[PDB]
Amino acid sequence: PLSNGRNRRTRKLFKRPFRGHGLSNTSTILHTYKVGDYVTILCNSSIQHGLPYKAFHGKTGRVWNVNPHAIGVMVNKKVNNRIVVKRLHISPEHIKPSGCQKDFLERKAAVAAIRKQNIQLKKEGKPLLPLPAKRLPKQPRPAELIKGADIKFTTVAPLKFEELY
Amino acid sequence: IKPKIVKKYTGHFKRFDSNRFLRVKASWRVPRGIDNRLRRKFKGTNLLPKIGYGSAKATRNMLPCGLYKFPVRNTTDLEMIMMQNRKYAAEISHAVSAKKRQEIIQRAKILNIRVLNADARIKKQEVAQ
Amino acid sequence: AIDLDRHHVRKHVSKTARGNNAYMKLLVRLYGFLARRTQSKFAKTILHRLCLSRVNRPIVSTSKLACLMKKHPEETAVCVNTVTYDSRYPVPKMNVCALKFTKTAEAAITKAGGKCLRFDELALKAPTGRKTVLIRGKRNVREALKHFGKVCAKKNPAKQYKGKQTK
Amino acid sequence: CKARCQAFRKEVILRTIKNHKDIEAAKKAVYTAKKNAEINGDLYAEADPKLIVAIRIRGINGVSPKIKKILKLLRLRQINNAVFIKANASTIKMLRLVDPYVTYGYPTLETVQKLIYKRGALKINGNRMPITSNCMIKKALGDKDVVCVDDLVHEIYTVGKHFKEVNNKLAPFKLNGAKIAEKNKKIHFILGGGFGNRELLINKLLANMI
Amino acid sequence: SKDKNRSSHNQSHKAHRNGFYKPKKSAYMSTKGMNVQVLKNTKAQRKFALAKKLEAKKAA
Amino acid sequence: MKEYYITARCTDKAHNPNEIFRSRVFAPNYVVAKSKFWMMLKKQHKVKKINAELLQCQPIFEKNPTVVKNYQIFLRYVSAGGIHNITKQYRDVTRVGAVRQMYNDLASQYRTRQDKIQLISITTVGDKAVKNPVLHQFVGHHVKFPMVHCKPVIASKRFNLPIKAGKLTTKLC
RNA sequence: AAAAUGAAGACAUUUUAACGAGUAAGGAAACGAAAUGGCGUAAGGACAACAAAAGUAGUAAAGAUUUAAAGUAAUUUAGAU
RNA sequence: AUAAACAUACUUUGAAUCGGCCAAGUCUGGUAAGCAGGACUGGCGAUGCGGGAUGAACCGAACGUCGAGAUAAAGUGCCAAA
RNA sequence: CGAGAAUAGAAACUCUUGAAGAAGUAAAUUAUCUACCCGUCUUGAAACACGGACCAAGGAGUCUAACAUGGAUGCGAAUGA
Repeated sequence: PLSNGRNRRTRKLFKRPFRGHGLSNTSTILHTYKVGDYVTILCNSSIQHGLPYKAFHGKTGRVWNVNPHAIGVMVNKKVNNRIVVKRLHISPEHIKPSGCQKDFLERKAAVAAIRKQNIQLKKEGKPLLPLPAKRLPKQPRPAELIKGADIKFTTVAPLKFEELY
Repeated sequence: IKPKIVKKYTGHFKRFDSNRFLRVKASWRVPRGIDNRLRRKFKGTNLLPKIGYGSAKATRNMLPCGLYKFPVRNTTDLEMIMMQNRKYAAEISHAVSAKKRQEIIQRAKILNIRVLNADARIKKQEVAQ
Repeated sequence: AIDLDRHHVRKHVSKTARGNNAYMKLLVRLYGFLARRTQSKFAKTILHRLCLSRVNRPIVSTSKLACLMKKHPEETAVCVNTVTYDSRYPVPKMNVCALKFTKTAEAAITKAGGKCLRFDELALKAPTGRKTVLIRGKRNVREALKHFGKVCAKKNPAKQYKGKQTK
Repeated sequence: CKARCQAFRKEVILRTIKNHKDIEAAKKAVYTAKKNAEINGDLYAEADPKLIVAIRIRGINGVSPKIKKILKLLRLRQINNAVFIKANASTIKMLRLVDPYVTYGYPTLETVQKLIYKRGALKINGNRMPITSNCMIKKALGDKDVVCVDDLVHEIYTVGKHFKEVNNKLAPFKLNGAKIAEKNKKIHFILGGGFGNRELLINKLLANMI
Repeated sequence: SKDKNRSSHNQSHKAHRNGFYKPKKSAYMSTKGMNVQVLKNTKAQRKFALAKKLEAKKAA
Repeated sequence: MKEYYITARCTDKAHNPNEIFRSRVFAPNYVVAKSKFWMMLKKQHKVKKINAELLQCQPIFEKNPTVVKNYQIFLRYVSAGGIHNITKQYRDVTRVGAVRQMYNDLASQYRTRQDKIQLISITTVGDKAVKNPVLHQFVGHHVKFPMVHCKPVIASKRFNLPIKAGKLTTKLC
């Protein structure tokens, strides 16, 4: 049975990382957040003012508004049988640049590079390059040959039981 | 031409506990008891009316003679099934007198319509005749 | 048995003219045959709207017909509902096909030089729909919609059914 | 009038030759490669299977909520129901989670043919209609370049480009009852049970079930 | 007469019958409590474009 | 019970793709043989099926299933107390035939089910290396015994009447 | 559920496909392709032999006891006393 | 990747209900309890059928009326089909 | 050898029983299998939980007034009077 305090059960959640006490980075306050970016709420206990609620720790959200000292973050919250939109204003000391779309962002660059070449080839007459192939799960491996000149054999059999004492 | 009239259950659906108690009649009533043996479909007593027992639509409400039933109260009632003498059959009502029954019977033979009460409310032509 | 998401219940779409109106049942039969044979989305749309309930068939005034057909002069507005008269603004010349015209609405359209057609006339002239503008009235202007919800709500409160000592 | 029926019949004949040529040529190449590895003293690794056939073994009562969803995504909604499943790192893990309720393996071409010919059906206008004509197959899968039943079989067996659209059209086959296991269906097939991956031994169970 | 205090039994099953109602797209597009200067810039431009568009409609 | 020859290789960072793991596994079918083979690799070389390719899983048959040989199965099984290494001698004409005898003997004398026994190796011993007291009496060339108390043999179930007429006798056989 | 037909046939139309356990509880009437289908008791307003004598009835009403028939059932129908 | 058009999103009005119990490759108090109380799931309640002789929960499997066939759990000396 | 295709090819039958009662249906009996007392509160009753000896007749969500939703109806910046 717990109490209904605001920061209950934060002996390990709100503890600082091992050898990670003191001041934070400088890039934390220098990072430029823009509306539409993806951020991660990470309550920094070293800054007790404006500390977000413990339920949003680790949640990924979208920046919806930028204010002179605080960054607006919009995350999804789960309620009895529905989902509601939570709008928060969080100082940069508690948010972090999310890397959720890191894989997606490089695929857009790969396609945009190919598409930029297809406008350098069609008008000049050269055949146009195709778009990169789509991602697929690990497919069944095909048949192949294994050379018998650089191969070696090791037999496998159950091991005789040897005591550890 | 006459099809095979098939009935999926030829018995009667008797009310539960009607055999044991006389205040409980035999007309069917679905048991709504929270602990009723029949309504929970126990082995041995799981016989309840269902729509699945219904007979074939082609051969429904059809008498064993192969025709349907069409009650008549006078001679003019027979004129409504003269075109369908091979599909219907006259059934004189239970209140029609003996004098009127002969007129219906005589006309039905003229119009080639079968009568299911052909020997009903007849006179005493069984003894001394 | 078989593991299903849900069991088959009746689909909640009306497919006939509600009530015993012998004339509305005829329009459903007329447009049920037109939609089936011609296979035109217009006849299907009219057939679908003819089977909506009265509360879902809101009225359209002559003011809304006038503004909707201002840039559509050689057209024929088609609205499956009663057409009422707006006494505050003038009625131009226009041909309107509708289920019913109010006495003051029909006089205003006729005097202005327009034509008041019923739905069996439109099916004779433009069955598939060729010079028609589909029009339906507003549904959210009902007084009942004000009181739907909880008035204690912080965002969109209801409208507090009046009663004993309502201040 | 109906001079196109003969023309349609010929196209089925021509396509059937192409389908059989593709399967036989691919089968022949494996045999030739295997011999040359034996002659040269090399080692040959057969290609991993691509097509998986799965059958629902357990009932519908007492299933975990996550396991219950996977069996719906594989269309194994009834006991004694068979479907074809593409083999990849996604569906292989999906089948492992639902292992106690399914048995699956790699089918042969004869197994695929008999399942479709005898138990096959299609979803047309939301109706589970059995296969009775090639015109019924041409109408359903005309845009997917499948006009004959032997084109339907070839796409399923070789896992063609349009496998997903073709496979989704087929309704899950309703199979009969057969001796599921040696001990019981409460253990893995490796232990002598009924469920799990049977590899190429699923054909023996399917034979008694089709 | 003691009773059972609380149980979560059959509560996730109840919640997934009519499942988690996601918010509509209109919920993410709200602009209440935004930056004051950013709001002023948007209102200033929207009034400039509206006046120009309404003037052209008035001329014809 | 059948014997299989299984080979595989591991293709990842930890293992070079030039080491071939061979085996001789006794399994009821070939699906179980691979299952036994993979667990041997997983518990001994950290090789998992998701990072390995099978090469050859071929059945192995007896060259001369007409010559009587004395076998010597070295095995380890798990009891209530701990794990033990046992050596058992069997007389049979096939390698797979002797293994089924070992499984049936282990499950009766030691009450040990099949999922406790691991077969390390099986070889063939001479006529004097047999140490089983019962089996040592049947290895000689001059062995004879009068098989007595024989139940009379029925040709087939066709003649197996439930009630018979006349007295019943055994046979000096 | 979807296709086809549709002023009147009839069985509440034809075809195809899937489906059919159940306490508390819900599914008022009407709605031609009908937004569940029906049985029973009494009373009120009409209809009931279409050629001007127009439902049954002293050639035996209602009721009662039984014998059979129709309906999955609620119940209905007819014979005999 | 897979599945999904009688899909999806709902709107309005409203009934009943908030005494629960059981299992466990789970936990806390207790010597322990067919004791008391919890996390996740599946069941009985609301549920018949085949098996465990008999059993609310166990195993198989959930039910319109039937005909024929392979099956499930589990059985094949007699009661008792093999 | 021969798929496509073109030309010619072809199926109308027996025996038994029945107004001396066929097929089916009903009642009574016998035989195998099968079947715990209904209603109720309860987590759980066939219960050593309560009401019930038997039968007939009577017997319990009705009326008035205010509000709201909803299905059919009339009129419509009017509607009712």
